[PDB]
Amino acid sequence: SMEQVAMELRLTELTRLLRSVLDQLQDKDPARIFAQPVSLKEVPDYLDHIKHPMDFATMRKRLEAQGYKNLHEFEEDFDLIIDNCMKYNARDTVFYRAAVRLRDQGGVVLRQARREVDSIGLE
Ligand SMILES: CN1C(=O)CCc2cc(N)ccc21
Repeated sequence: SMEQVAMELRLTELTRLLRSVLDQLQDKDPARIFAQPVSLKEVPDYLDHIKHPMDFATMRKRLEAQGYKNLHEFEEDFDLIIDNCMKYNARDTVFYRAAVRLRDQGGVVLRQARREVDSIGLE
């Protein structure tokens, strides 16, 4: 149907915008601390602490499969990256502090992204 194609175009456009957002957020992690999943080989107790791991590579996989239906779902995953890190690591660590900086700087990006998603009407 034509309506289905139109919806898929909207999702494709949302995916394009989120790809831009993802690139901007990842730039606020210059250390690449959040680039990949935490290694369960190197950190074997991680899943005892963190029930829903997340990282930028995993987000990118879901994004390219057009697996984010709206901005809220995307933000949920970004918040997992930050929140997981701030629980597993103590305040006085390079990991926790990287998460705080990513949260603070990323908030600016996500604030305007919400306006753009609403404005263009991608949901
Ligand atoms: C994000 N993160 C942690 O939360 C602590 C465990 C860890 C190890 C390595 N190698 C990179 C990142 C992390």
